[PDB]
Amino acid sequence: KKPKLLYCSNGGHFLRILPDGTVDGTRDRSDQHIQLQLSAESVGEVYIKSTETGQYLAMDTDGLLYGSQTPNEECLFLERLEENHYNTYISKKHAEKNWFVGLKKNGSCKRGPRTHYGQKAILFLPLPV
Ligand SMILES: CO[C@@H]1O[C@@H](C(=O)O)[C@@H](O[C@H]2O[C@H](CO)[C@@H](O)[C@H](OS(=O)(=O)O)[C@H]2NS(=O)(=O)O)[C@H](O)[C@H]1OS(=O)(=O)O
Repeated sequence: KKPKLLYCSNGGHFLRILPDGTVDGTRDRSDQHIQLQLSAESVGEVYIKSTETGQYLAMDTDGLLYGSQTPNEECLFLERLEENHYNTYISKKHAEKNWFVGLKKNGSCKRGPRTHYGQKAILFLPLPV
């Protein structure tokens, strides 16, 4: 199945998990760190995996995204279809806090606390390769 790219509406960045372990966006679609494999725990719960490094997308306990080496609870995201047909990805562990995966206009991480419903920052188009 897949992989996909996640294209953010905000500045038109593909979500990227760098070998650093840092997360950001790049506009370069032939970047090798933007190819992402999504898998499902339960219905509407995904892990998001870099296929180049095998890292998982994760959000830490204060709202910053990082690449994780293992699929732990900080790696579960709620994928929710929005209008239409972008998805948003809410941190499952901090779901009560409305912490989304987000990129800023310049393609760097938005911090979970700085996110909220209705921002372009949180909208991602999954493009199956
Ligand atoms: C269309 O949507 C957005 O609005 C733009 C804007 O507000 O001029 C732009 O916002 C970025 O800059 C503004 C001020 O210049 C910041 O207030 C905003 O950050 S904040 O979200 O922390 O409050 C910032 N958004 S960011 O790039 O996501 O950090 C931006 O293109 C759009 O922001 S949105 O919230 O995703 O809708």
